[PDB]
Amino acid sequence: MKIWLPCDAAAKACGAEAVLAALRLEAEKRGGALDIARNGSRGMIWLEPLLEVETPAGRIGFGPMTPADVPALFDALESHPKALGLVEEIPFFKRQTRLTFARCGRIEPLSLAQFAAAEGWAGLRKALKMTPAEVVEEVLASGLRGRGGAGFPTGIKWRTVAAAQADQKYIVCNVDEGDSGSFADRMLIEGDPFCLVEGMAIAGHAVGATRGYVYIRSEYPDAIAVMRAAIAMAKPFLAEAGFEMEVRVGAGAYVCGEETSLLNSLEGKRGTVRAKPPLPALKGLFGKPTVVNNLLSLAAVPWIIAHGAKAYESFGMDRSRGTIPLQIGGNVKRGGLFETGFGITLGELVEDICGGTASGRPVKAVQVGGPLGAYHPVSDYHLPFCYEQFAGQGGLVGHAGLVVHDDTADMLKLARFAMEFCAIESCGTCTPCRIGAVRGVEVIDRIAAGDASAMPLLDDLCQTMKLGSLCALGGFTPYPVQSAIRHFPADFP
Amino acid sequence: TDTARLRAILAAHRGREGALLPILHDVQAAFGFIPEDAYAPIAADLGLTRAEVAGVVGFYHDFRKAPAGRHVIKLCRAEACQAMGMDAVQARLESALGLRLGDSSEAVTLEAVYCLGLCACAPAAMVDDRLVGRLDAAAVAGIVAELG
Ligand SMILES: NC(=O)C1=CN([C@@H]2O[C@H](COP(=O)(O)OP(=O)(O)OC[C@H]3O[C@@H](n4cnc5c(N)ncnc54)[C@H](O)[C@@H]3O)[C@@H](O)[C@H]2O)C=CC1
Ligand SMILES: Cc1cc2nc3c(=O)[nH]c(=O)nc-3n(C[C@H](O)[C@H](O)[C@H](O)COP(=O)(O)O)c2cc1C
Ligand code: SF4
Ligand code: FES
Repeated sequence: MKIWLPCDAAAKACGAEAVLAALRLEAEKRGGALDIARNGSRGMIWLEPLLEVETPAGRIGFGPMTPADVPALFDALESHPKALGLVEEIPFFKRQTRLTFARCGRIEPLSLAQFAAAEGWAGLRKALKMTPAEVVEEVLASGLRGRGGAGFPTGIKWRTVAAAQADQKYIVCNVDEGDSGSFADRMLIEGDPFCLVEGMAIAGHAVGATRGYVYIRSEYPDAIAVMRAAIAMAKPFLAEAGFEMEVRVGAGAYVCGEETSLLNSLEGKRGTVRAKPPLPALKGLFGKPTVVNNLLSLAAVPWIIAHGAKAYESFGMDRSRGTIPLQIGGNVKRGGLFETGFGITLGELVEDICGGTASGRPVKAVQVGGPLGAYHPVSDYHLPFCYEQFAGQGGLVGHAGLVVHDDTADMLKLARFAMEFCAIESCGTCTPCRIGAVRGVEVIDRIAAGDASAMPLLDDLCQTMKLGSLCALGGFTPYPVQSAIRHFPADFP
Repeated sequence: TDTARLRAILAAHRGREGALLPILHDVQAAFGFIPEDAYAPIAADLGLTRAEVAGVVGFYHDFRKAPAGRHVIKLCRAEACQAMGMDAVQARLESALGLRLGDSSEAVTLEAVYCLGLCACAPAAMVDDRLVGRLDAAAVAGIVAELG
């Protein structure tokens, strides 16, 4: 019987390999077919070591399989304790629009056959027929967005880069999600890598480049390996487009998620953020025009141009269009990933969809965005997801990160960890993050003591950090603090 | 013999665009850190100055200035992993090994990483290139068992 054991880090961590061992052991002890696959993650992490088995009806999923529970197999798949039935029929999966991650957890990632049979290499083979400008306008019609930030129309960027003369332009994918709760990129380049290859190839054909890069962190090694294998496998499919892409590993620096610092780090230098009189589009990598983008923004490109922009333009709100993945982590019963159209409330996503908390306790906080994001309480459950409403309601939604904290949390500790982060993660270029941070971390201690000459001090500090700091890491850092303070005053004496 | 390896590494990254980072990665992977004995040749090959190299080395965290223990333990200290009880785990582990956070040895080296992508499997760690999750105060026993 066919077996689909995940190869994702979310699985290998919980002991998926041990499960593999146990299966092989049992099969050796119990003569059977023992046909194993190594697919990615479906997106339900609360049972990630799930042993999807083939049946004429579909693929029956199993729970958080431990190696000790393996013996329960090969005897009866119906009377199994951790039996879930059709994995595709789970409400956590059914309620998902699931466009971008459509072919993630149901294929072997490094299998070109499956990818191709899964509508693979369609957009790429479609674009080359098109023109560099037609494709650009197609992408623009949707006006997709900036996914790893506030949101800038990628079409405009592509246009700007295309309308700029030089011998060699560049393209860069900034998969450096050093944020917390943000792990969608990892799932996408660990499962369904080829989509990224495809999107970059398309974008390079479109803009007018031949050389391309992808920036992976060092905290995502398995993903690195996978992407290397991908780039190495698709060489025939790449030459067709006249595109050569390479992977570049980071070196443990959050700030390198900023475009400037990123491409400074590519250049062989130290990741100090640049000021922005010139944009990277005009003068980026090696003084050349370069198109820098998030993975999610390049994962939608092929799907867009292939399935039609107008279709992508259907999903979403008035301004925010298309599907978004919501990553849900921390103290939460059903974590993982939920891809859907905007307009859904975190109320539903946190109490209805993802149940409650692992500890069974209530939720006191929900931190949208990374540590550059606010701590929305339960009272904000009437707040649908979109860049606009969340940016206006004293907050942020970037990579759609989402963690959770229960009543046993101390907001003081977290607010402190925020500045401590901004302190340990800091290029050290502008003063309001060098010093402001390591000073705020003292101020918060003073508050913990009980001083009253601190809170206003803190506010002024936060303000100057907002208005003065060069990058966001020292401009958004105040939001966690102010949020924890104005939402949860019962913890800040 | 170190010079030979270093030369090999440099030859392997010849003509590349901005090849300082890869070269350093490989140099580290080879030895375990970036020895000051190898700040110069890199510069000589790349047309840089010892200073630029040392600055790059100093900026980034993943480039060791001194070697680690036989084993290494990275332990997330980020938001999510914090939520599902990383502090207690940390405490237990640093009591076991007797080594606080950031404090290394010839035996082991406990440090922080600030994320691993295991944000649902909140309590996460990387022990000697092997990822671990759902680290409750029991699995730490097994963590230490395979790790003296
Ligand atoms: N004082 C503060 O608190 C500051 C905070 N921030 C915020 O950080 C968030 C995201 O960070 P970034 O990505 O660094 O900046 P950003 O969001 O302004 O730029 C978005 C992306 O599009 C590109 N782009 C921008 N304007 C363009 C144009 N006219 N033509 C072509 N391409 C263009 C940029 O290269 C960048 O890659 C933004 O919302 C920004 O407001 C950034 C600067 C300082
Ligand atoms: C501190 C910091 C970290 C960032 N990290 C990321 C990241 O991991 N991924 C990303 O796509 N953008 C990140 N960005 C935003 C980049 O500046 C840029 O907007 C993004 O890489 C462009 O991709 P888009 O065009 O899809 O938005 C970060 C910005 C800052 C200030
Ligand atoms: S706030 Fe200033 S010093 Fe801090 S990381 Fe950003 S640019 Fe660098
Ligand atoms: S926060 Fe520690 S796993 Fe991402």
